[PDB]
Amino acid sequence: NLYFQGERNYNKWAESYIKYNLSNLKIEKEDLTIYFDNLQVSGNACVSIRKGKQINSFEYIIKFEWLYSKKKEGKDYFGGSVEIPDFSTFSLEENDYAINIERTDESENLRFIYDSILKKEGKEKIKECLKNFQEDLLKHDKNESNKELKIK
Amino acid sequence: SSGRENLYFQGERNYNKWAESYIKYNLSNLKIETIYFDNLQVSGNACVSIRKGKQINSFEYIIKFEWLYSYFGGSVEIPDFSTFSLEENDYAINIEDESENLRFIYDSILKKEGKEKIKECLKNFQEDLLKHDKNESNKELKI
Repeated sequence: NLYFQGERNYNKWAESYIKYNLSNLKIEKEDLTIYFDNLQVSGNACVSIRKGKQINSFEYIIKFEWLYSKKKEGKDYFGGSVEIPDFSTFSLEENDYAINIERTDESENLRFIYDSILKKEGKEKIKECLKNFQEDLLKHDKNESNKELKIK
Repeated sequence: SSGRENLYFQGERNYNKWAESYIKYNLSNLKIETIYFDNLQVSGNACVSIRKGKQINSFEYIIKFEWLYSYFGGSVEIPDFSTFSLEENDYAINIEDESENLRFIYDSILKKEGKEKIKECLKNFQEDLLKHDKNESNKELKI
């Protein structure tokens, strides 16, 4: 009945958005670039219209990997995993969701990268990357409205 | 029915003038060669909407006219020219006259060839309605 009442499922769009944004996110330092790959995005996204207003609900687990380039030396390395277990309408509003970052091994190089860049700035930049999700979801929803009711 | 449709629905476009003019113009210009058609009355409604991502149409018409051979020959009615009539072109046409002249022509021409020609004339009505509505939208795209 929700579909007949105008709710639309945007899981494919949301998966694509989250993948695109994080796979293009680069954290640029003096001698290092942090980047991301291998994005699993699992969950749901939908919007309906109630009395002229968009009502949205989304929730995602985003699990991916982080890597780094020794910028001045032209070598890329695997770093570890990143898990955002609860990226949702509720957790986005307060921008307070967890980002759990792990290192692939116990080496000194990765500890330095994690401590110096990832644990604070890296998390900050990931959140900045994702912060417009709800606004972009709503714009996507508007074009679905166009597709169904305005395009001949 | 949904909040989405209530906000964004662009309305039920009415094409009464276009539909009446199309039926009238096409039937008035139809000859069987000589049998002609005159005195056209076209009564009804036609509409096109965009819903569910597609053009949706409906129409419902009575069409009345007279036929002449050249002399007044009589009258014709198409009682129900409607939305799904042109899928199979299997709507009724009533053709009506007591002389032997009018009888033979009715039996030898109007009954089969007359009705086939009338139906052929009108068979593209729905397709042409949809194309008219599309070009009515197109009108706004280069302005």
